Amino acid sequence: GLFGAIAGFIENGWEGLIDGWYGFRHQNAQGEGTAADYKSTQSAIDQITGKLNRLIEKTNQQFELIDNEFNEVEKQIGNVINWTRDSITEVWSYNAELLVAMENQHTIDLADSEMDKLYERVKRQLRENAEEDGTGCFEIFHKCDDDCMASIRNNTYDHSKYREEAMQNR
Amino acid sequence: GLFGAIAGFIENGWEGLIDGWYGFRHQNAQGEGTAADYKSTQSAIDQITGKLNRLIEKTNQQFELIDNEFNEVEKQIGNVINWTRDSITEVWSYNAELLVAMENQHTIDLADSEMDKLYERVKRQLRENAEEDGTGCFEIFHKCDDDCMASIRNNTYDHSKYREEAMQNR
Amino acid sequence: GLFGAIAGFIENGWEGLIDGWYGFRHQNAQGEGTAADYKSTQSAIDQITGKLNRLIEKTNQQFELIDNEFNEVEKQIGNVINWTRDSITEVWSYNAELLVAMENQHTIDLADSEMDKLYERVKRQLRENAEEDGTGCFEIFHKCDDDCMASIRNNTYDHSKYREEAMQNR
Amino acid sequence: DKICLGHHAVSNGTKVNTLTERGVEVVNATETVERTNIPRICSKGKRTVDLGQCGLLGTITGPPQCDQFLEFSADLIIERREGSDVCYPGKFVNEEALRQILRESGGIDKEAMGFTYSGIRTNGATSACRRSGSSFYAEMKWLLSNTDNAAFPQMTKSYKNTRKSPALIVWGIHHSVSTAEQTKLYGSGNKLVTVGSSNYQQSFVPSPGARPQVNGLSGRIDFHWLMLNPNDTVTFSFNGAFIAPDRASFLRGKSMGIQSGVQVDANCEGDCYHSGGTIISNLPFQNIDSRAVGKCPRYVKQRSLLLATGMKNVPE
Amino acid sequence: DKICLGHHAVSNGTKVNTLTERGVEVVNATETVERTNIPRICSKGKRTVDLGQCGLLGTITGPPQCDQFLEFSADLIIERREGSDVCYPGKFVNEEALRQILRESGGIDKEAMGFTYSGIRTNGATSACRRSGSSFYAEMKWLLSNTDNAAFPQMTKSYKNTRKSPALIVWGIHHSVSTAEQTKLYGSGNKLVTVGSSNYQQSFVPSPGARPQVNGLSGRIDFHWLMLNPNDTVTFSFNGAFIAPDRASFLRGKSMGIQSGVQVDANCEGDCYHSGGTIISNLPFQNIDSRAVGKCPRYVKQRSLLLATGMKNVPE
Amino acid sequence: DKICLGHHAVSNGTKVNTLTERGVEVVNATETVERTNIPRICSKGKRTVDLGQCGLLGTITGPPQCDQFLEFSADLIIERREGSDVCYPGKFVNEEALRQILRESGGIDKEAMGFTYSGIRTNGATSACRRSGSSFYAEMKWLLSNTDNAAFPQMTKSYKNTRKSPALIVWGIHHSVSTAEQTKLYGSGNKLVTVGSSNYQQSFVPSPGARPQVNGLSGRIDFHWLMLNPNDTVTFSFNGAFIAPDRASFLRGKSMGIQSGVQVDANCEGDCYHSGGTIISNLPFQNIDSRAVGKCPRYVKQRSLLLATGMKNVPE
Ligand SMILES: CC(=O)N[C@@H]1[C@@H](O)[C@H](O[C@@H]2O[C@H](CO)[C@H](O)[C@H](O[C@]3(C(=O)O)C[C@H](O)[C@@H](NC(C)=O)[C@H]([C@H](O)[C@H](O)CO)O3)[C@H]2O)[C@@H](CO)O[C@H]1O
Ligand SMILES: CC(=O)N[C@@H]1[C@@H](O)[C@H](O[C@@H]2O[C@H](CO)[C@H](O)[C@H](O[C@]3(C(=O)O)C[C@H](O)[C@@H](NC(C)=O)[C@H]([C@H](O)[C@H](O)CO)O3)[C@H]2O)[C@@H](CO)O[C@H]1O
Ligand SMILES: CC(=O)N[C@@H]1[C@@H](O)[C@H](O[C@@H]2O[C@H](CO)[C@H](O)[C@H](O[C@]3(C(=O)O)C[C@H](O)[C@@H](NC(C)=O)[C@H]([C@H](O)[C@H](O)CO)O3)[C@H]2O)[C@@H](CO)O[C@H]1O
Ligand SMILES: *[C@@H]1O[C@H](CO)[C@@H](O[C@@H]2O[C@H](CO)[C@@H](O)[C@H](O)[C@H]2NC(C)=O)[C@H](O)[C@H]1NC(C)=O
Ligand SMILES: *[C@@H]1O[C@H](CO)[C@@H](O[C@@H]2O[C@H](CO)[C@@H](O)[C@H](O)[C@H]2NC(C)=O)[C@H](O)[C@H]1NC(C)=O
Ligand SMILES: *[C@@H]1O[C@H](CO)[C@@H](O[C@@H]2O[C@H](CO)[C@@H](O)[C@H](O)[C@H]2NC(C)=O)[C@H](O)[C@H]1NC(C)=O
Ligand SMILES: *[C@@H]1O[C@H](CO)[C@@H](O)[C@H](O)[C@H]1NC(C)=O
Ligand SMILES: *[C@@H]1O[C@H](CO)[C@@H](O)[C@H](O)[C@H]1NC(C)=O
Ligand SMILES: *[C@@H]1O[C@H](CO)[C@@H](O)[C@H](O)[C@H]1NC(C)=O
Ligand SMILES: *[C@@H]1O[C@H](CO)[C@@H](O)[C@H](O)[C@H]1NC(C)=O
Ligand SMILES: *[C@@H]1O[C@H](CO)[C@@H](O)[C@H](O)[C@H]1NC(C)=O
Ligand SMILES: *[C@@H]1O[C@H](CO)[C@@H](O)[C@H](O)[C@H]1NC(C)=O
Ligand SMILES: *[C@@H]1O[C@H](CO)[C@@H](O)[C@H](O)[C@H]1NC(C)=O
Ligand SMILES: *[C@@H]1O[C@H](CO)[C@@H](O)[C@H](O)[C@H]1NC(C)=O
Ligand SMILES: *[C@@H]1O[C@H](CO)[C@@H](O)[C@H](O)[C@H]1NC(C)=O
Repeated sequence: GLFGAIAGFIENGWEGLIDGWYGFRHQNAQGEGTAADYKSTQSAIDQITGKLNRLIEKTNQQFELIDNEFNEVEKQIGNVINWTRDSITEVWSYNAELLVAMENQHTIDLADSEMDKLYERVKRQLRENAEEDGTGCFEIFHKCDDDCMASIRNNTYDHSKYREEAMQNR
Repeated sequence: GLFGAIAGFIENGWEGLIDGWYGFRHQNAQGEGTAADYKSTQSAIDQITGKLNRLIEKTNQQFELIDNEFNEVEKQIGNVINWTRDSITEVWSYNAELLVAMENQHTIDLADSEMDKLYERVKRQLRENAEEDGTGCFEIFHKCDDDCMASIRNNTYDHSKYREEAMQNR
Repeated sequence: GLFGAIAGFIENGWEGLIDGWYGFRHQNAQGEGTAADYKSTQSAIDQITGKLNRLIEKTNQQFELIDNEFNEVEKQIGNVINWTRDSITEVWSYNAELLVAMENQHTIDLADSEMDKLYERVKRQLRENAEEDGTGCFEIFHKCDDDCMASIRNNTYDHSKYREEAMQNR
Repeated sequence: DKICLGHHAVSNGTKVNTLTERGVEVVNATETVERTNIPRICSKGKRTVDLGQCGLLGTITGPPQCDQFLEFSADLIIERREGSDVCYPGKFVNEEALRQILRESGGIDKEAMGFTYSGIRTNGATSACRRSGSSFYAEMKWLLSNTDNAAFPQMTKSYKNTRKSPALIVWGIHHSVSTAEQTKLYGSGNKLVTVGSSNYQQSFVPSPGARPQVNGLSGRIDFHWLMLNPNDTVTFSFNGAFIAPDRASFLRGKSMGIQSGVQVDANCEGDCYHSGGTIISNLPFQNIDSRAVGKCPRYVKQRSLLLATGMKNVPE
Repeated sequence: DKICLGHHAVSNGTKVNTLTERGVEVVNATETVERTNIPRICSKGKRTVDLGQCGLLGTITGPPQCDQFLEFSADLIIERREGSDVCYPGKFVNEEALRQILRESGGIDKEAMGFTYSGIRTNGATSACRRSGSSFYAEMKWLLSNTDNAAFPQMTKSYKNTRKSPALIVWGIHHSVSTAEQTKLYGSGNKLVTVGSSNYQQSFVPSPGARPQVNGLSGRIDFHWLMLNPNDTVTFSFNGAFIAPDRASFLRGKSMGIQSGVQVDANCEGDCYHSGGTIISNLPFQNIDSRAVGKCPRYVKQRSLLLATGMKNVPE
Repeated sequence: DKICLGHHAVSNGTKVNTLTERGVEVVNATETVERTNIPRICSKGKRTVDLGQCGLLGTITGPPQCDQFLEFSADLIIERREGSDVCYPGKFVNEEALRQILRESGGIDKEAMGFTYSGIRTNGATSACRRSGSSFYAEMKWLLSNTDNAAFPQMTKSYKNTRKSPALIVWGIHHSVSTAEQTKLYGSGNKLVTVGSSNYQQSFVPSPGARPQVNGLSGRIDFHWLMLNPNDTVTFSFNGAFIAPDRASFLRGKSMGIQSGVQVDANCEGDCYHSGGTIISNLPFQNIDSRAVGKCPRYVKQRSLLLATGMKNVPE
């Protein structure tokens, strides 16, 4: 991926995370839990479904017959038709192959992006309270009960509340 | 956006910023001001105009008439022509729809990128003098008169000059 | 580039680096050396060759003659053929121009990405031992012999080993 | 002491292709090329005419198997393999152009030409065209000389299209088994048939001789046609070997025409048809039949092109 | 105490479509589909021939309304609805192929065939072709028998194209109101006209009869043509019903041909034309007319496709 | 004290185009439009027939220069400029359709029609068709009247295709130098030739007259054709001016046909051909010839489109 998170500095995904696309597995004095980030998850889903709508939006054009499956048309004009149709088939086969490859690349990078967006947000919440691991993990110096970790998930975590103690715990 | 800045961790844009695309609104003992970053602004503009040139670069091919609006051509050959033309119309209508969507996505992400580029540059100027807010703001521990803030905008800000004092002000 | 590294906060490339695409030039008490990062280099190369394979994957369709270079075909049907062929030529000329431009943009950004990925990895190894320069350089407070620098390149550098001393050297 | 971030994954991922890779595994994908056919003509809500044994062109001239189709009306027109345009062995000049016209006519409405004859027989028939006894094409009249070997009076007949849209006009040239048999019907000497519309000129000289037996008969009839515009007049100058139009046809509106060998079905609705059935799909592309007509996904050579609807899968 | 970073925004944003969204608001956008027509043929700097009442094919044979167009020269050729290829009612075999040829000829230059006649009348005329009195096609000659009902001598006339490019050759077959009137002009018995170029063979037998009245007249003339290559000879074997070419035409170079009903204008320049006017645009696409010719944006079904020229708009 | 990160660069970068720029320098690039031609027909591993002086259609009728090609067999068929379909001056009706058929036939296999004649001469010949002395088309027979000026008996000959695939049938109409010379060969009065297959009807009346001298001769022969389906019968009713088919042709399988003026070469292999040679390339596109046939890169107007295979170059 372009943003270096998925299949990147995050070594692998979680099969236990069935609740969303992106989430947190915490660890503390009270033990391990897990959850899902709705906001991030929904932003990928809504973008992805936006692509789908776009490619299912096909009010098509009418085409009629110009040849005859029961009573072959005159041969000259038959070969011109077949040449044209085969040329159009080639264009569309190319177009479809390119569209999906082009789209699939973006999808993969787009999901990679959203993970990185969530990551950096969190980093931005814990100003000098936590430090970076590198596996996709924030080691917290001050302690955090299940109330703390839920405060981070809710965007309510206050860095100034636990500042001095974590700072010194360095 | 792919880079998570515009409509991202920056909550919204500035309508007061009429001088460029990206800029700074400072705050200090001397009050609030605002400005524009030319370098970043120009790099987006030049890229965007590069796209436009690319799509206005159209020395076109000649096509002549193959049917007749006043004296309808023989019907068989008329229907082959119309089928071909309609097939070509379909290809181009697809091509144009895809081109603009594909291009528009990139544009939006490209502008998002440049904002992030400017952001990280600034962070890189203030090594341990400032810390990250998260709204797209750098809180400075040492004080900064209008002379200081202009030094940052000019790429002349020296971190070592105000190091020890900001460091301790932590 | 989209990620702001190449032709970005890294002022220019190294002509002396003939061993890979991305690498390190260190400096210490023992003098300057240089090397190449294989992992990062290979990930760009493998992606790039993936594109090439994709565009050399062309089991093509058969087309026959529908006109005659020695004995011109009847004129009406000749002009329909020529109009069709010219229309198809236009589509493909557009397709090829767009494909390469579209692909070339991605390539450039993709290489920019990988550099940024390597950069941030390193930052993540040196947790408070080093600080960011801004030119694409990490200034190390604790000292590093050629054994140290090779440990970073091998992913074996231990931050906790040199923590307290670099921390205080701030 | 810590809070890790991660993303979901699955034991079973779906492989897809990108710009850079082939077979990269993603969380979930969905097909973009339609392969599913309904093996029926899905005709719900459409005025449908299944021609069966009637040939589309036979609706204009009217051999017995088209008696129930002489003034039909349709949004959708279905031609069958078994369909036949003729009873007395014959062929249409420009057959396929006229088919394409009739396929999108919305059907036809007939109007009497008002031709009236004096000096010739007009009730000619044959065993090939059975309406409980020998007969002929319903919309046509087989013109003759009153008695065997008798002369044919040089004849000038005209029709003015007085209506607002163009009239499809059709006449037939007869080709008898002998040079002797053309003389019996219409007298000796070489006969001439010609046609003159304000934007049309052509001429027709008969060509007797011995063809092979079709429907038991060895003669042939050539059918011909032109569209006659509003306030224009068509003139028929002739001296024999001519099969005369009795009614002129007019086109009702719009329709679509297809060729098939599957059953009709008013329970399913579709707008993309081929001979094997109906393509009901919202997918942008199809790999079923490149000659499908109506409003269809674009045909593509590829059997499948999978579009990622989820992030990359990274298990273990 | 702080320095914030941000980006610009606007009260009024322009909505656009992306791969992912419909109607995402951006700072500024610009149209890519051209809708603006100039309702005139923009002809600045081009040798233009507006045929008016002359029909393009009529420049080859020369009815009175084409007298001023017999040797024209052009970069741009404009056909009008009112244009007419004939004075004496007639029709061109392969009309449209010959038009396509003349449209891109760059105009024409005529050269005397040098045919010379002995034993027949060559000054035939009609009231349909008015040059202050009855007349005929300027480039042609109506061949007859010296006196009424007289025979026609079987005739062999030839032209060798001695020039470097191929010669457009045109001859006309006459179709008289009666079988009686073909005998008056050219004597009784069935006449034959044939044509033999080194890469061409065809035959023409006349077809008298009663057509409807056009320009007051009920006869017709069939015009025909072939391109005769350098150092090749065309031979005309005939016995009547033949309208003789007097001059052969040669193509001058290059041009473009269009059909229109709007005025010419030397004040504006354009290279994309349609019947309603001129498309002057640098936009890659157009939604004005899918049959526009010249050098044009590609026609597309969409009325508008907006291309973002600015970042996403995020106000408030 | 420090560890810097960087990327490679080169003194000599290759310029390329992007969505945003023109001529941005990258580390390395590779071409995507093929310009290299091999100036030979690369025929390795293919059954190849180089027609040389034989014209493709001449393989069906068999003039002397096609004597060695009457039953050929091929995967690849090469037509030469010098090739000629006829010895006695003539022309094929629908020449190009029949060529397209023969180009992809895989070659031909002939079978005796089994026509047998009584009352006419069948050994007609000419100096144009030289097999050490005057001769005629190998697969045909020139039908006559036994003695000079003698009558022609009205004749009914038939062939039933008893094989599993359709038979290509060809017959020729003769056009003599005079009206006098058509009477010599086949007696006076106007002769008729007609043809009747279960899906085909057409008629042929000869057209004598004076054509120009080709191969020294001023007469012409019209060749004609139809594909006769399994268990269908073709009937030839005639009274003169007819050139009779002796053998019927059958198509062997599949092939490809091209036109060229370069040498054959069994050392190189290719699947994309044009008249100037062979395009051997894995590149997706080509700028060599837009009429190249076989399996080829797509033709494009651009001479070169460079694809970046390396990062942006940033020296100094
Ligand atoms: C099959 C066989 O044993 N012998 C054929 C024989 O068919 C054929 O004569 C024809 O016989 C058929 C029946 O098989 C018809 O009865 C034909 O008669 C009619 C017809 O039905 O078409 C009668 C009709 O009244 C005639 N009408 C007019 C207007 O003339 C037509 C018509 O003349 C012809 O169809 C036109 O050629 O014929 C009858 O001709 C003979 C004749 O070649 O050949 C035997 O070998
Ligand atoms: C309209 C009407 O009241 N009665 C028609 C009548 O038009 C028509 O006779 C024709 O009358 C027109 C005038 O309307 C012409 O005068 C025709 O004469 C000419 C002609 O001008 O074309 C004279 C000319 O010299 C003749 N030239 C030659 C070379 O023969 C031609 C020529 O013969 C014919 O055009 C070819 O058919 O005719 C005159 O024929 C009659 C005839 O059907 O019918 C009335 O009802
Ligand atoms: C060239 C010249 O000096 N004078 C021509 C002269 O060519 C031409 O007569 C023809 O002369 C050529 C030789 O140049 C042939 O010998 C023609 O004779 C044959 C032929 O070879 O084709 C003989 C053959 O046996 C005839 N066969 C049959 C079945 O009839 C054919 C055949 O009749 C004709 O090809 C059909 O028209 O001719 C010989 O005709 C004369 C005739 O116009 O003109 C001189 O000026
Ligand atoms: C044009 O292509 C069509 C197929 O798209 C050819 O028709 C098929 O021919 C094959 C073998 O000749 C048959 O098995 C099929 O029954 C045909 N299919 C259909 C749908 O018609 C056709 O022969 C080609 N036309 C010409 C003139 O070569
Ligand atoms: C091919 O399409 C053209 C339009 O692109 C048809 O021509 C139009 O026909 C409609 C109704 O029949 C008229 O209202 C217009 O005046 C026509 N427009 C033009 C530009 O010619 C045409 O009929 C079609 N051809 C065939 C053979 O069906
Ligand atoms: C269709 O286009 C072809 C070229 O693609 C034209 O053929 C060329 O004509 C030019 C000048 O007329 C000659 O110099 C070349 O020798 C021709 N090339 C080939 C490959 O044939 C052709 O004239 C066009 N057809 C019509 C009917 O205008
Ligand atoms: C799931 O895995 C099974 C392995 O038995 C395989 O057959 C199937 O195709 C897979 N399907 C998907 C959608 O991953
Ligand atoms: C995966 O995609 C399918 C279509 O291929 C879709 O119907 C479904 O919503 C998705 N399934 C899951 C389990 O996400
Ligand atoms: C046909 O003529 C009548 C007058 O009899 C008139 O009402 C109508 O407008 C004409 N139509 C056309 C198309 O000229
Ligand atoms: C600007 O806003 C007005 C609202 O009155 C709207 O009518 C107009 O279309 C808008 N135009 C643009 C370019 O945003
Ligand atoms: C916005 O785009 C228009 C074209 O749609 C362009 O002419 C103009 O430069 C732009 N206007 C502003 C105010 O940026
Ligand atoms: C035509 O013949 C003349 C000799 O009379 C010669 O100059 C010229 O090359 C010939 N042209 C062609 C195309 O054969
Ligand atoms: C390398 O540089 C030389 C300058 O002399 C130039 O001619 C050549 O085209 C360049 N080639 C590449 C591939 O950079
Ligand atoms: C650069 O690209 C060429 C093709 O243009 C390729 O053959 C080669 O591997 C590359 N050369 C170098 C020195 O990387
Ligand atoms: C042709 O007829 C024979 C019987 O003589 C039979 O074997 C074969 O099936 C028939 N073929 C066709 C295509 O009708």
